[PDB]
Amino acid sequence: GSQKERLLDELTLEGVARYMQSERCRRVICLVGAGISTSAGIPDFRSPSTGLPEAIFEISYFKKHPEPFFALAKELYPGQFKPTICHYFMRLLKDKGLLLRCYTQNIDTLERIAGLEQEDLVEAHGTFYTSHCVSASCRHEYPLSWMKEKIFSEVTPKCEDCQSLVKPDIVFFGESLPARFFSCMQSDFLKVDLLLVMGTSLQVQPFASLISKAPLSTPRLLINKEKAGQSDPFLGMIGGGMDFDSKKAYRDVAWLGECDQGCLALAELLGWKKELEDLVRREHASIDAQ
Amino acid sequence: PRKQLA
Ligand SMILES: CCCCCCCCCCCCCCO[C@@H]1O[C@H](COP(=O)(O)OP(=O)(O)OC[C@H]2O[C@@H](n3cnc4c(N)ncnc43)[C@H](O)[C@@H]2O)[C@@H](O)[C@H]1O
Ligand SMILES: NC(=O)c1cccnc1
Ligand SMILES: [Zn+2]
Repeated sequence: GSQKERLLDELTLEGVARYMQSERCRRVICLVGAGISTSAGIPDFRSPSTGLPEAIFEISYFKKHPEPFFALAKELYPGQFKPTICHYFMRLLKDKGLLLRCYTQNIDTLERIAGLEQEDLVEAHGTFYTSHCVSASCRHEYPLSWMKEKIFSEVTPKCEDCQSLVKPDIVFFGESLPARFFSCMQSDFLKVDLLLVMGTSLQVQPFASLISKAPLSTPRLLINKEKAGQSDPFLGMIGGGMDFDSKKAYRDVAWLGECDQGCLALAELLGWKKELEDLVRREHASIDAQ
Repeated sequence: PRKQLA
């Protein structure tokens, strides 16, 4: 396309809602991060309050000393896995046939617990759901029960076949992202009709650059405590950054607050509020009843 | 590229 037309009747949630119910909006891509799992009690470490250098998350420091990470994963391992309204909102996109993909930075598996399938989902920074023996000639797969027993056991996970470290299938800082990230990205962004960016300040690459892969005509909604993805005034000096505010704004909308309240309010414009109220209440209760 | 703060 490469031509910057305005398909949104206005730059609001209401504008996006009408667009979302137009015949033109059929393929929706969500980009999510830690902001959508904070109300589940998983902290984000770039939040000023309740946030944590980043050696723990770096791969070189993991290799030498794997123990710091595992001792923390324990601290942070949640008692219950209860997806949020923001997640169940993405489940509604799926069921209603709008969800092309959810591209997530989180490793918490909550997208899957809300009922997104592998096909719907790009765990760009991997996940805890499965773990693998790091030994190249082994690569034995272990599930979260096992990995959790080790973590909560406070025993460093060792492969039962070769005794090499068993690492959670998460991508560390310094590591390459999974290959499907790029194969999906190259296909998905050709025919996306709406970009739904939720609970990420977009300060991790290459993830952050996904917004620029969107055609210049795709509307982009941000749901977040603060604005993000605007081009830096100095690095811009050396494309497709967010524009909520300039006079050349035409497709970017910021809804600032909690993702659970934004997704709730967006559902209300769409006439989904009840479904979403039922779903969350029923899935939570189902989880409460394990 | 590779996961990194930027
Ligand atoms: C399974 C349990 C076992 C135990 C696992 C725990 C240890 C994990 C090991 C390392 C994790 C893996 C390492 C890979 O790094 C990834 O980098 C991603 C960056 O994600 P991102 O979201 O960009 O990070 P952050 O900088 O914190 O920004 C957050 C934005 O949300 C806003 N906000 C805050 N609150 C709300 C809210 N309520 N509503 C809406 N917005 C909100 C903030 O203000 C800001 O705008 C990560 O997902 C990460 O997996
Ligand atoms: N899984 C998550 O919600 C998350 C939050 C912060 C960092 N890593 C993962
Ligand atoms: Zn092994």
